[PDB]
Amino acid sequence: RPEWIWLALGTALMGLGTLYFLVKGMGVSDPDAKKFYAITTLVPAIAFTMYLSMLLGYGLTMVPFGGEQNPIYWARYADWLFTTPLLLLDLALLVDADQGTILALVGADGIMIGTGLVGALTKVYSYRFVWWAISTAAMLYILYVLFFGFTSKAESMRPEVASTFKVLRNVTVVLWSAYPVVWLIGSEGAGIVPLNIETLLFMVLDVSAKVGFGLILLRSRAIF
Ligand SMILES: CCCCCCCC(=O)Nc1c(I)c(C(=O)O)c(I)c(C(=O)O)c1I
Ligand SMILES: CCCCCCCC(=O)Nc1c(I)c(C(=O)O)c(I)c(C(=O)O)c1I
Ligand SMILES: *C/C=C(C)/C=C/C=C(C)/C=C/C1=C(C)CCCC1(C)C
Ligand SMILES: CCCCCCCCCCCCCCCC
Ligand SMILES: CCCCCCCCCCCC
Ligand SMILES: CCCCCCCCCCCC
Ligand SMILES: CCCCCCCCCCCC
Ligand SMILES: CCCCCCCCCCCC
Ligand SMILES: CCCCCCCCCC
Ligand SMILES: CCCCCCCCCC
Ligand SMILES: CCCCCCCCCC
Ligand SMILES: CCCCCCCCC
Ligand SMILES: CCCCCCCCC
Ligand SMILES: CCCCCCC
Ligand SMILES: CCCCCCC
Repeated sequence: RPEWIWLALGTALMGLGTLYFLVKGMGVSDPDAKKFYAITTLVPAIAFTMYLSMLLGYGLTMVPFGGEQNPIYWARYADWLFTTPLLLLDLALLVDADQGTILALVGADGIMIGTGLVGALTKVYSYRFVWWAISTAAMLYILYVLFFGFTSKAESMRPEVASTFKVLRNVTVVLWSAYPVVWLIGSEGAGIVPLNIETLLFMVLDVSAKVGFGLILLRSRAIF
């Protein structure tokens, strides 16, 4: 498993991210700031667990398609199922989205992760991409709401909140956009990019989307 090295680096980075966020979060009195610490510390914690699992050889299965037996890390989806809605929740609390909007985003997010997982396990090569397409559409719905809906909500907040939302929004659009592409070209889809490089890419994306995101949010005045 040549990809072990990037599973190890991702473990170490998620672990350090979590530790740092926990230490800083434990020293914070502001009640608002605390909620953001709690949600955000959980994100790399969950990622650390799943990265550790995969490093130790769990959450990997073989799926036949295209006449080969292909290795699929399904533990990624167990991670993303819980971490992606928590990141959305961070953004929704920053802009005070309402409840129905939160429910719509969390549900689209569930569809995105669940259909992606189904696509990753599908044995008929062609139908894999049907699932991929549905998952991507759910994703684009989320991105639309974040870009159009949340930006409008953020503009009723003080500028320092609006500014922080924008940076986090822009990070999110750019980082989340790349995931369906990686999947399409990697070992789950077209099989062009081998598993090791793909594991590197998902590791860079995961650390950036979780620890990078967290560092921006948790160091800003916006959460106090
Ligand atoms: C791989 C992730 C790359 C995406 C970069 C996101 C940070 C950002 O929004 N930068 C930025 C900032 I900070 C700022 C800023 O300084 O507030 C602004 I204004 C803008 C803009 O709209 O031009 C931008 I773009
Ligand atoms: C990808 C990880 C690297 C990001 C490190 C900078 C994070 C940051 O919040 N910077 C920052 C600055 I510089 C500044 C600044 O201009 O000093 C401010 I004000 C805020 C804020 O409170 O909104 C923030 I958040
Ligand atoms: C920490 C992880 C983050 C922010 C992960 C985000 C992951 C996605 C946006 C994944 C999206 C996918 C698609 C849109 C289609 C193909 C399947 C996925 C699950 C890779
Ligand atoms: C008539 C208003 C609805 C228009 C629907 C747009 C559908 C396609 C959007 C998919 C892409 C959203 C990208 C988000 C920008 C970051
Ligand atoms: C109180 C705010 C700081 C973070 C709270 C902990 C949230 C759960 C993460 C525990 C990981 C070990
Ligand atoms: C008013 C809120 C409606 C929620 C819409 C969920 C959209 C699901 C994504 C479509 C993927 C096929
Ligand atoms: C294929 C992706 C569908 C995106 C459709 C956007 C729905 C409008 C919601 C309004 C929120 C700003
Ligand atoms: C079989 C090993 C050689 C192929 C290397 C493919 C790397 C493509 C990376 C594209 C990055 C997005
Ligand atoms: C063969 C070398 C094994 C080392 C494993 C270390 C991974 C943990 C992250 C620091
Ligand atoms: C600070 C890190 C807390 C997470 C430890 C949980 C380990 C679960 C093993 C799968
Ligand atoms: C496909 C790799 C995407 C590259 C962006 C990584 C930069 C992270 C800084 C927050
Ligand atoms: C001890 C700080 C850990 C943060 C990891 C940095 C990742 C930057 C993208
Ligand atoms: C969410 C609706 C599922 C439609 C899937 C069609 C299956 C084709 C293989
Ligand atoms: C070890 C470097 C981390 C800086 C945070 C304050 C100790
Ligand atoms: C990835 C860009 C970080 C900018 C932080 C400024 C608040």
